[PDB]
Amino acid sequence: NFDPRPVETLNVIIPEKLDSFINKFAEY
Amino acid sequence: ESLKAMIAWEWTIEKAREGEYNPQPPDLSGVTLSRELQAMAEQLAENYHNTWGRKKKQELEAKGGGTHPLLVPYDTLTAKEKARDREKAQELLKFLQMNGYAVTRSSIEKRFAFGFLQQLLRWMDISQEFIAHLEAVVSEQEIKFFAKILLPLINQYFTNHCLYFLSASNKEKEMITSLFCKLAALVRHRVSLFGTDAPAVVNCLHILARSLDARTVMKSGPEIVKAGLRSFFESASEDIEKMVENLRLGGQNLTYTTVALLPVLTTLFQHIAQHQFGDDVILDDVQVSCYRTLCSIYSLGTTEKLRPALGECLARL
Amino acid sequence: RFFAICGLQEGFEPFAINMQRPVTTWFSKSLPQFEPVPPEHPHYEVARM
Amino acid sequence: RLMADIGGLAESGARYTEMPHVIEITLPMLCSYLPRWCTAVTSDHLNSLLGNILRIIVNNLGIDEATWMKRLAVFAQPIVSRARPELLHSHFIPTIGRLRKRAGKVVAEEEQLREAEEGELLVRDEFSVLCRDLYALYPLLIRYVDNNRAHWLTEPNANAEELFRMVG
Repeated sequence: NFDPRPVETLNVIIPEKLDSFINKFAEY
Repeated sequence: ESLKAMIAWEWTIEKAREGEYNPQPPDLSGVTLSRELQAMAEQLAENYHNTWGRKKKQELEAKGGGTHPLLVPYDTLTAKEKARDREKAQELLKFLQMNGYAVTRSSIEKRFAFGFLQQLLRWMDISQEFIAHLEAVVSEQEIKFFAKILLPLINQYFTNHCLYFLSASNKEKEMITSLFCKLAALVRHRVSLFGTDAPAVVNCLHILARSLDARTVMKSGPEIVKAGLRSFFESASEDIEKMVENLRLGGQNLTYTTVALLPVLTTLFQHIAQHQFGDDVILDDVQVSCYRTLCSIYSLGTTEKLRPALGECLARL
Repeated sequence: RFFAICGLQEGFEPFAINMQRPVTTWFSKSLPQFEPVPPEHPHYEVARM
Repeated sequence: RLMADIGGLAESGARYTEMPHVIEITLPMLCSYLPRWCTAVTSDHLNSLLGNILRIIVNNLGIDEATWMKRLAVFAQPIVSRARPELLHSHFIPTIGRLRKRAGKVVAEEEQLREAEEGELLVRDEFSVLCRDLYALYPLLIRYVDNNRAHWLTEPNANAEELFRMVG
């Protein structure tokens, strides 16, 4: 079974301090 | 989405340090892990499986039906199965550590410090109110529970845990004896209220008395429940001494304690004598009972068919 | 010291009775020496070609 | 002092509840208190208590119904671990000797038996009584034989051989 119960993740806007983290992790 | 879920989960992110064709990957295996970070890593890795199963729900709706072994809760997952899912979440915690981000939120207290023994003690605490209701209506559902499930449960658990739980727990020692006290106090001067349905209460009392972890801790402690043990011992001595008004004079509500209280006293005396616990066993809240029990045994040292039981009790004491 | 008490009456000849020379013992000497690989070694195997 | 009274009524028994009523409940008291003992109480009291309990048991040699025999022997089992080599051996020999004399007097009835039903019932009851006495006395002898056997082997003793002959 395991009916999915997703957590709300498309509503929060990421801050500017995390875009560098996103890009660096993608490059890594 | 992996970071957005963490942000939405009410967790603060603070910058603490500065982030330090053949590619040149920096070494990331030199960073250890903490117990608190393990929960964060597991919860973050749960997000990938959640967002995969959410789309797999629509996929199986399109298929029209089917069971897949991979669609299981993350708590079911084992390290062997986690070897293909923990990597994607572990590769970013080291990244966060070396980038400089900070996330803020003994292990005995977090773990089962109370344990099964204290869970059973809480069940007996609720059974205190249950027994109060049963006695009030005696003078419906929890009675069957007590007479069916928990009584054999403790009668077996104490048997299987007599050793290694008496010499290495400390908090549970101070409460197992107290549990024995409310167990002794649960049965009144008569046993008709319990009835013939549950004669195993006497055996369970035997087993609990034979497993008293705080043989010396209960006497060397600050004596919170030692008053309860003193009250139980004084009540037993008074009940024994009250038999001189029946056996030595001529019945009701007193013969029931010759088959349900005296054997428990013999078992307790044998438990005390077996381990030579007499070093510190008669201390604060105990001498006040021993000074009365010596006079009691002096009083009934001169008293039909109850002679063997009295002799066994005297030998044990 | 304790032969007559337990063992003598039931019948138990001591391991050395009719021997004019003491029993020679063998001990495990912990000096690593080289020996041929056993033909039935559990793990290693050597083949000649 | 405290145990001096016990030896007083060791003779003239033949009853488990008539004269020794409080004895049945007070014997385990000191039988458990004495092994627990400014300190270093002499073992002469222990040896005297063991002899007195053996004498009390053998006094009721031919009682019809007696259950205290199966309990006093169990209660006195720890008391014979620390026993004198000679004080108890002067009491064990006469008791087992009288037991063997009773066995010899009772085997003759079965030998002459070979009317039949009544004799069979009588010898069965007598054998049950003898078995009860045997199981009341032998446990106090097995423990006394477990120790004092190295002494009896390194230095042979006539009484030990005589006891072996009677047991055989």
